[PDB]
Amino acid sequence: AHSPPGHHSVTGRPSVNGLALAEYVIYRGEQAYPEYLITYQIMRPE
Amino acid sequence: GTILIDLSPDDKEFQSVEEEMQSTVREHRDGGHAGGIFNRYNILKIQKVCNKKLWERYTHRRKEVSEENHNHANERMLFHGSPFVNAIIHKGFDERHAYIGGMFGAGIYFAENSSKSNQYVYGIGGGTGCPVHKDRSCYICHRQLLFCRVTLGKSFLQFSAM
Ligand SMILES: COc1ccc(C2(CNC(=O)c3ccc(NC(=O)c4cnc(C)o4)cc3Cl)CCOCC2)cc1
Ligand SMILES: [Zn+2]
Repeated sequence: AHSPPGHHSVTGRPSVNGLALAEYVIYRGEQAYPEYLITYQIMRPE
Repeated sequence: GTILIDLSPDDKEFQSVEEEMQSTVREHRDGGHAGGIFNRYNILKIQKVCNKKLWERYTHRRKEVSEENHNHANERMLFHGSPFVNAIIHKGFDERHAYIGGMFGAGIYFAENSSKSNQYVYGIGGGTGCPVHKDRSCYICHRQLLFCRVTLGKSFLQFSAM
Protein backbone atom coordinates (compact mmCIF):
# COMPACT_ATOMS: atom_id res chain seq x y z
CA ALA A 1 0.00 0.00 0.00
CA HIS A 2 0.99 3.66 0.32
CA SER A 3 1.01 6.17 3.15
CA PRO A 4 -2.01 8.44 2.95
CA PRO A 5 -1.06 11.43 0.70
CA GLY A 6 1.06 14.01 2.59
CA HIS A 7 1.92 11.48 5.38
CA HIS A 8 4.92 9.23 6.04
CA SER A 9 3.27 6.51 8.15
CA VAL A 10 0.09 5.52 9.95
CA THR A 11 -0.59 5.41 13.67
CA GLY A 12 -3.25 2.91 14.74
CA ARG A 13 -4.46 4.09 18.10
CA PRO A 14 -6.86 1.89 20.10
CA SER A 15 -9.92 3.86 21.24
CA VAL A 16 -11.93 1.25 23.21
CA ASN A 17 -9.25 -0.43 25.34
CA GLY A 18 -7.72 2.54 27.16
CA LEU A 19 -4.80 0.39 28.36
CA ALA A 20 -3.65 -0.72 24.88
CA LEU A 21 -0.75 1.21 23.33
CA ALA A 22 -0.41 2.11 19.65
CA GLU A 23 0.65 0.22 16.57
CA TYR A 24 2.37 1.93 13.67
CA VAL A 25 2.70 1.15 9.94
CA ILE A 26 5.28 2.25 7.44
CA TYR A 27 5.31 1.77 3.67
CA ARG A 28 9.02 1.99 2.91
CA GLY A 29 11.61 -0.46 4.29
CA GLU A 30 14.26 2.24 4.54
CA GLN A 31 12.14 3.96 7.23
CA ALA A 32 13.10 1.36 9.89
CA TYR A 33 16.38 -0.11 11.11
CA PRO A 34 16.28 -3.45 13.03
CA GLU A 35 18.58 -2.49 15.84
CA TYR A 36 18.19 -5.23 18.51
CA LEU A 37 17.40 -8.93 18.14
CA ILE A 38 15.86 -10.23 21.34
CA THR A 39 15.70 -14.01 22.04
CA TYR A 40 13.29 -14.99 24.87
CA GLN A 41 10.73 -17.36 26.36
CA ILE A 42 7.35 -16.37 27.72
CA MET A 43 7.02 -17.32 31.42
CA ARG A 44 4.12 -19.29 32.92
CA PRO A 45 2.52 -17.23 35.72
CA GLU A 46 2.94 -18.44 39.31
CA GLY B 1 26.72 -7.58 5.54
CA THR B 2 25.09 -8.18 8.92
CA ILE B 3 26.96 -8.90 12.11
CA LEU B 4 25.26 -9.62 15.49
CA ILE B 5 27.00 -8.37 18.64
CA ASP B 6 26.09 -10.04 21.93
CA LEU B 7 25.32 -7.72 24.79
CA SER B 8 26.28 -8.77 28.30
CA PRO B 9 23.48 -8.69 30.93
CA ASP B 10 25.55 -6.11 32.93
CA ASP B 11 25.65 -3.75 29.99
CA LYS B 12 23.30 -0.81 30.58
CA GLU B 13 22.13 -1.12 26.97
CA PHE B 14 20.98 -4.77 27.71
CA GLN B 15 19.13 -3.55 30.74
CA SER B 16 17.29 -0.64 29.11
CA VAL B 17 16.13 -2.78 26.18
CA GLU B 18 15.01 -5.56 28.56
CA GLU B 19 13.14 -2.98 30.63
CA GLU B 20 11.22 -1.84 27.55
CA MET B 21 10.29 -5.45 26.73
CA GLN B 22 9.14 -6.34 30.25
CA SER B 23 7.26 -3.15 30.98
CA THR B 24 5.10 -3.09 27.84
CA VAL B 25 3.45 -6.43 28.37
CA ARG B 26 -0.36 -6.18 28.63
CA GLU B 27 -3.43 -8.39 28.78
CA HIS B 28 -5.00 -9.19 25.41
CA ARG B 29 -8.67 -9.59 24.56
CA ASP B 30 -8.12 -13.14 23.28
CA GLY B 31 -7.07 -14.32 26.79
CA GLY B 32 -3.72 -15.54 25.42
CA HIS B 33 -4.95 -17.48 22.39
CA ALA B 34 -2.55 -15.99 19.83
CA GLY B 35 0.57 -15.27 21.93
CA GLY B 36 0.13 -17.35 25.08
CA ILE B 37 -0.53 -16.72 28.72
CA PHE B 38 2.14 -14.75 30.60
CA ASN B 39 2.89 -11.55 32.49
CA ARG B 40 6.65 -11.44 31.71
CA TYR B 41 9.49 -12.93 29.74
CA ASN B 42 12.71 -14.80 30.33
CA ILE B 43 15.18 -12.78 28.21
CA LEU B 44 17.82 -15.20 26.95
CA LYS B 45 19.94 -12.98 24.73
CA ILE B 46 20.05 -9.48 23.26
CA GLN B 47 22.12 -8.84 20.16
CA LYS B 48 22.91 -5.48 18.55
CA VAL B 49 22.40 -5.64 14.81
CA CYS B 50 25.24 -4.03 12.79
CA ASN B 51 24.93 -3.45 9.04
CA LYS B 52 26.53 -0.39 7.45
CA LYS B 53 24.51 -0.48 4.25
CA LEU B 54 21.15 -0.84 5.94
CA TRP B 55 22.07 1.99 8.35
CA GLU B 56 23.14 4.40 5.63
CA ARG B 57 19.92 3.92 3.78
CA TYR B 58 17.96 4.38 7.00
CA THR B 59 19.68 7.70 7.78
CA HIS B 60 19.38 8.88 4.16
CA ARG B 61 15.64 8.32 4.23
CA ARG B 62 15.34 9.84 7.75
CA LYS B 63 16.85 13.09 6.55
CA GLU B 64 14.38 13.29 3.62
CA VAL B 65 11.40 12.80 5.96
CA SER B 66 12.72 15.25 8.49
CA GLU B 67 13.04 17.98 5.82
CA GLU B 68 9.47 17.19 4.82
CA ASN B 69 8.30 17.69 8.44
CA HIS B 70 9.67 20.86 10.04
CA ASN B 71 12.98 19.11 10.71
CA HIS B 72 11.27 16.38 12.72
CA ALA B 73 11.91 12.75 11.80
CA ASN B 74 9.58 11.64 14.63
CA GLU B 75 11.88 8.67 15.37
CA ARG B 76 10.67 5.98 17.76
CA MET B 77 11.92 2.70 19.15
CA LEU B 78 9.32 0.01 18.54
CA PHE B 79 8.73 -3.73 18.62
CA HIS B 80 8.31 -5.94 15.55
CA GLY B 81 7.26 -9.60 15.68
CA SER B 82 6.74 -11.86 12.65
CA PRO B 83 8.17 -15.07 11.23
CA PHE B 84 10.46 -13.05 8.90
CA VAL B 85 12.92 -11.77 11.55
CA ASN B 86 15.86 -13.77 10.21
CA ALA B 87 15.43 -12.38 6.70
CA ILE B 88 14.85 -8.83 8.01
CA ILE B 89 18.15 -8.65 9.90
CA HIS B 90 20.19 -9.78 6.87
CA LYS B 91 18.26 -8.08 4.09
CA GLY B 92 16.52 -5.16 5.89
CA PHE B 93 12.79 -4.50 5.91
CA ASP B 94 11.24 -4.64 2.43
CA GLU B 95 7.79 -3.25 1.68
CA ARG B 96 7.50 -5.49 -1.39
CA HIS B 97 7.35 -8.54 0.93
CA ALA B 98 4.77 -6.89 3.13
CA TYR B 99 1.71 -7.35 0.93
CA ILE B 100 -0.62 -8.78 3.57
CA GLY B 101 -3.55 -6.53 4.38
CA GLY B 102 -4.08 -6.09 8.11
CA MET B 103 -6.03 -3.71 10.34
CA PHE B 104 -4.25 -0.75 8.58
CA GLY B 105 -3.58 -2.11 5.14
CA ALA B 106 -0.50 -3.72 3.66
CA GLY B 107 2.76 -2.38 5.06
CA ILE B 108 5.38 -3.01 7.74
CA TYR B 109 3.89 -3.21 11.27
CA PHE B 110 5.30 -2.21 14.68
CA ALA B 111 3.91 -2.05 18.21
CA GLU B 112 4.50 -0.16 21.46
CA ASN B 113 3.31 -3.21 23.47
CA SER B 114 5.93 -5.99 23.19
CA SER B 115 3.07 -8.47 23.97
CA LYS B 116 1.35 -7.36 20.74
CA SER B 117 4.37 -8.14 18.65
CA ASN B 118 4.63 -11.46 20.51
CA GLN B 119 1.24 -12.53 19.06
CA TYR B 120 2.72 -12.61 15.56
CA VAL B 121 6.06 -14.38 15.99
CA TYR B 122 4.49 -17.74 14.87
CA GLY B 123 2.26 -15.99 12.31
CA ILE B 124 -1.16 -14.44 11.92
CA GLY B 125 -3.10 -14.96 15.13
CA GLY B 126 -0.05 -16.96 16.28
CA GLY B 127 -0.39 -19.49 13.41
CA THR B 128 -0.20 -23.09 14.71
CA GLY B 129 2.27 -22.06 17.54
CA CYS B 130 5.88 -23.31 17.95
CA PRO B 131 7.28 -25.67 15.26
CA VAL B 132 8.19 -28.37 17.80
CA HIS B 133 5.04 -28.65 19.92
CA LYS B 134 2.37 -26.75 17.94
CA ASP B 135 1.71 -24.82 21.10
CA ARG B 136 0.91 -21.10 20.83
CA SER B 137 1.53 -20.78 24.56
CA CYS B 138 4.82 -22.81 24.48
CA TYR B 139 7.02 -21.99 27.56
CA ILE B 140 9.94 -24.06 26.13
CA CYS B 141 10.69 -22.90 22.60
CA HIS B 142 12.78 -19.84 21.94
CA ARG B 143 11.11 -16.78 20.43
CA GLN B 144 12.58 -13.69 18.71
CA LEU B 145 11.39 -10.05 18.40
CA LEU B 146 13.18 -7.02 16.94
CA PHE B 147 13.39 -3.68 18.83
CA CYS B 148 13.65 -1.23 15.96
CA ARG B 149 14.43 2.39 15.16
CA VAL B 150 11.53 3.68 13.07
CA THR B 151 11.00 7.04 11.24
CA LEU B 152 7.27 8.05 11.44
CA GLY B 153 7.47 11.59 9.95
CA LYS B 154 3.98 13.06 9.73
CA SER B 155 1.86 10.12 10.83
CA PHE B 156 -1.78 9.70 9.82
CA LEU B 157 -3.90 9.25 12.94
CA GLN B 158 -6.27 6.26 12.63
CA PHE B 159 -8.38 5.65 15.75
CA SER B 160 -9.21 1.94 15.84
CA ALA B 161 -12.16 0.13 17.35
CA MET B 162 -9.87 -2.01 19.58
C1 LIG C 1 2.90 -14.98 8.58
O1 LIG C 1 2.93 -14.08 9.75
C2 LIG C 1 2.57 -12.77 9.61
C3 LIG C 1 2.58 -11.99 10.76
C4 LIG C 1 2.21 -10.65 10.77
C5 LIG C 1 1.79 -9.99 9.61
C6 LIG C 1 1.43 -8.55 9.65
C7 LIG C 1 2.76 -7.77 9.86
N1 LIG C 1 3.73 -8.03 8.82
C8 LIG C 1 4.75 -7.18 8.62
O2 LIG C 1 4.89 -6.25 9.42
C9 LIG C 1 5.79 -7.58 7.72
C10 LIG C 1 7.05 -7.01 7.89
C11 LIG C 1 8.16 -7.33 7.12
C12 LIG C 1 8.07 -8.25 6.11
N2 LIG C 1 9.11 -8.66 5.38
C13 LIG C 1 10.21 -7.96 5.10
O3 LIG C 1 10.36 -6.75 5.31
C14 LIG C 1 11.13 -8.68 4.41
C15 LIG C 1 12.29 -8.27 3.91
N3 LIG C 1 12.90 -9.31 3.30
C16 LIG C 1 12.08 -10.34 3.43
C17 LIG C 1 12.31 -11.77 2.87
O4 LIG C 1 10.99 -9.99 4.10
C18 LIG C 1 6.84 -8.87 5.93
C19 LIG C 1 5.71 -8.55 6.70
CL1 LIG C 1 4.11 -9.40 6.32
C20 LIG C 1 0.82 -8.05 8.33
C21 LIG C 1 -0.63 -7.64 8.54
O5 LIG C 1 -1.35 -8.56 9.39
C22 LIG C 1 -0.94 -8.40 10.74
C23 LIG C 1 0.59 -8.15 10.86
C24 LIG C 1 1.77 -10.80 8.43
C25 LIG C 1 2.14 -12.16 8.41
ZN1 LIG D 1 7.48 -25.46 21.71
